[PDB]
Amino acid sequence: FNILLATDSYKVTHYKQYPPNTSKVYSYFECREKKVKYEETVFYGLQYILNKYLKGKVVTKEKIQEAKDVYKEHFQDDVFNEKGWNYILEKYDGHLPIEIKAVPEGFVIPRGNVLFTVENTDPECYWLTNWIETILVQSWYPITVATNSREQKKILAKYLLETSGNLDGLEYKLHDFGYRGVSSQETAGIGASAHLVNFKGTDTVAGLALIKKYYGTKDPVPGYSVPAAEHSTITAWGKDHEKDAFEHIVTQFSSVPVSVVSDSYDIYNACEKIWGEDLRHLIVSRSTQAPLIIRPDSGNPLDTVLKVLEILGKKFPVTENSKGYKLLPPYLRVIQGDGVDINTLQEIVEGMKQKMWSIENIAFGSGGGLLQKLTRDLLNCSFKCSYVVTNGLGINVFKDPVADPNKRSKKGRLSLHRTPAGNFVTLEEGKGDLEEYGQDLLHTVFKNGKVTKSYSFDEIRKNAQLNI
Amino acid sequence: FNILLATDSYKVTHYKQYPPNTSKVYSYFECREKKVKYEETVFYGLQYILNKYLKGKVVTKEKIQEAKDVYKEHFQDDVFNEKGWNYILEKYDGHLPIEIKAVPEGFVIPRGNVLFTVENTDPECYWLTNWIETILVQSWYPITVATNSREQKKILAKYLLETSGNLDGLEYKLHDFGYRGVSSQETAGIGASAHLVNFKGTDTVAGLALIKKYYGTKDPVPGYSVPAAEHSTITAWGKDHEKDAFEHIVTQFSSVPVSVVSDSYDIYNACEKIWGEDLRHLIVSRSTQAPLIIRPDSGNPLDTVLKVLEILGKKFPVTENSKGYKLLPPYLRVIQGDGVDINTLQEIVEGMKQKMWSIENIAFGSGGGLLQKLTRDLLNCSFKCSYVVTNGLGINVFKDPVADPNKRSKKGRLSLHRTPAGNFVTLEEGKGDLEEYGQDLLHTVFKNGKVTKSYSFDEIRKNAQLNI
Ligand SMILES: O=C(O)c1ccc[n+]([C@@H]2O[C@H](COP(=O)([O-])O)[C@@H](O)[C@H]2O)c1
Ligand SMILES: O=C(O)c1ccc[n+]([C@@H]2O[C@H](COP(=O)([O-])O)[C@@H](O)[C@H]2O)c1
Ligand SMILES: [Cl-]
Ligand SMILES: [Cl-]
Repeated sequence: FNILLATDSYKVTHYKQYPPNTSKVYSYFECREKKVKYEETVFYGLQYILNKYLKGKVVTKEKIQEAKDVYKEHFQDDVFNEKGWNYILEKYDGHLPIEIKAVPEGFVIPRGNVLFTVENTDPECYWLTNWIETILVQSWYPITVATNSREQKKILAKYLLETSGNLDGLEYKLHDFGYRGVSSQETAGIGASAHLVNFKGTDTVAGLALIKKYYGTKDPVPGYSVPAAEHSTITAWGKDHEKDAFEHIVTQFSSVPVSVVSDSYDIYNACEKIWGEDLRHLIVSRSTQAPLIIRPDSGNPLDTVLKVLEILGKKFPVTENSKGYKLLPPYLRVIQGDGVDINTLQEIVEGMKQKMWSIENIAFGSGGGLLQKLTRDLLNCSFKCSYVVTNGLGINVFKDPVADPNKRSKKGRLSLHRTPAGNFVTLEEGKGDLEEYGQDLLHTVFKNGKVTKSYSFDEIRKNAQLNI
Repeated sequence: FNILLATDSYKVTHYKQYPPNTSKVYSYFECREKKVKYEETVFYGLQYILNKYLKGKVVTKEKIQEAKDVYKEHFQDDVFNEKGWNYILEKYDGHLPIEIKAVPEGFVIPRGNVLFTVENTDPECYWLTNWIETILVQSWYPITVATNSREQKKILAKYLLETSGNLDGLEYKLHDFGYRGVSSQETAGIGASAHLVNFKGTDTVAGLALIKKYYGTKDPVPGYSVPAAEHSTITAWGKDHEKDAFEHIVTQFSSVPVSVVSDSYDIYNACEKIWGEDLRHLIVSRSTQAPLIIRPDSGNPLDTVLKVLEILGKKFPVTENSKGYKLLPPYLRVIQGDGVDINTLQEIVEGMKQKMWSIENIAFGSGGGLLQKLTRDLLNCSFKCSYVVTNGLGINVFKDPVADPNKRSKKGRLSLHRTPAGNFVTLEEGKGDLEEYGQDLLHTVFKNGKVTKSYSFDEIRKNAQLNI
């Protein structure tokens, strides 16, 4: 990895564009307001970026020469700031003279607030603040995964509490199926780690090693899975032998939970005749700690869940819980793992509630909806210069495009505070210095090539908890 | 990287679910037909995956032990196939006994056709075929980027040819702005490389080194950029000094093209009064090889482009080209880099055509729309087992879910052929062996830990050309 080649091309040319006599460039990141509405965001992911990409000796003579050679051909011109990068090499042994202050990871902050700020610590490196905008703005992705996952946890929490009276099992109710559906191995790990801020069930193994290496947990692992079938392990038996596949798999996994995809040919037949009759004797014998989890994987998601439950409720003994909602026997559950995103999740649990089914009966799996079907504009994650020093005077700078007030940016030196009512406010124009609003909640997390404050994954999970 | 830890968790448990005495599992990848329709796909990106993740000694003693320890805790049980992985280590020095056949990279193939196949070459490793599904299915991402980019090139080619009579400059008409808007550094490189299959303009630097390392070009680099401003380099001068910023930047870059974002405060004032009056003498003096490129970045994309052009056409000498379309002087161009995706791209060029503006006048930048706002379900990229051998007998296998005939999969051993009319057909059930359709177009690209056939980036670009 070469940080000199990890920026937007045009940023290579910006050192010639700032005002002369500029000694400081100060920039901030927010999830900009736009006036499920995503009113508050989980701040998560910067610590990964700091350690993987920004800390330590990130400049070498070889990296300078490599960048110089690439850019000469890429621009067909000599515009690369070799002098400025060699300065950092010789002066700071290749450590970035940058200070980053950030809200603690896991903090849940309303839209439109400063979440981190970046500035250069040496006047010669005024150009460096926005060089690393591109790498830092990629924090949008773990922020947005963690936020969208938590918003799904809010939906699940509400309907589970309403239909059952408690939140038992909530942390396993949204399973990460997204490994194949994301754009890269690296995205898999980052996105899966952001989901585990809120939940404990994952098949995206990549997230485990990321958390261990960059954040840490008291527990051996941050997330868990169960054995489960795929269409290959069912269909390989032949169409006429689906029952034999089911019987073999539940017997191989007789003492742990086992998920069995049941829609290879006819999900409703599988539920009513194969599970509900031919193999019923292998299901009602199972432990409460080792249920069969029937997995549909096609059709209209709500219609299929509802029909599957109706089928199973006629072949297995249903109870009515203390809230009036129907409950399958404890050895039998369902996981809907197709078509799940935050919108269909809500439709399904509302539809179950209207048909008097407890959310205890169901868990969800989500892949592309959870980790890939997300963009930087969902929360308007954005990085802008708000303050410069030129000729020794600080000036508050901003954009304010005539045709879109939503893209107006903040002015001056910024700080994040609690309000008297316990909410959040970002103070602009250095007004945090007046000390009317208590302590700035941004802390220095990076300075001159060293990570200066770190959070464990356990702390992040605590910070990101739901009120309830 | 540890490929033992680079699969969906549940696949760790599948070796215990296949039929006993299974010696062969054979699977295939397609962009499934679903009933911009995306009727044909660019096959690109498998060679990256083969070289970075699958080739060579990918199993070691340490990797087996690492995976054993992680899965013990992740499943809270001993289901990991330590013996099977030890077999590969001991028998093949950690090389995967897998054979992959694939259509040549860059090939443009209609939906619903086999693009690559995977099978084990040792009967003990029947479970390995679908272990590596997860990593191989991530090829959906370079396929989809390349396809969606090529579809945008088709739109630009149509309207450029109608409004100018040629395709001059086509390969620079859609510039990759997506580095900050993707989910990771790895995704940035893969996605930018996929865009460079069709175009030459990019600010996602990460794409260059990926191509150099994994594909290769005769030219020094596969893509190019120009100097350009951002809001920080304009607003740092102060709101009242926007003119001074503009003058400085165009004078710093007097003899190469320079793009200057012009909407910090009022795009229309910047065009009409700052560029169109105050600084006009610095624009009309510029060379045809070094235009000013004015960049709006906010507002309704079509409305803003049309109003910017109308303004500029009243302040600068417009000609009428041989097709009857209006054309700015050669020292002045526009780039629309906000809100561009395949849908708005079409809207803008059609709206320009209706107002008699040549597409010569404009280029587009696209970031999230080009590299991030894409999912595996756009082309229904999918990997399924179609053939197994069990007790020495091959059987053709498939899924066929009752509620969604679109998820029906192909049966048996597959091959890809030219039809008598020169189209493509996928033959199922081993019928390619009949030789009624000539030779299979798939080539073995990986066998027993080695890449056996490969393509330069130059060949890929040739294969992906538009008909025109
Ligand atoms: O069942 C599992 O343990 C499992 C783990 C990973 C993926 N899957 C399946 O993979 C598919 C991913 O699709 P998607 O659209 O959510 O990206 C979906 O059918 C899931 O049920 C299933
Ligand atoms: O002008 C450039 O060279 C340039 C290079 C990289 C990114 N950008 C800008 O960054 C923004 C990317 O936003 P998006 O939503 O397309 O991902 C958009 O306003 C672009 O104009 C601009
Ligand atoms: Cl599956
Ligand atoms: Cl910009």
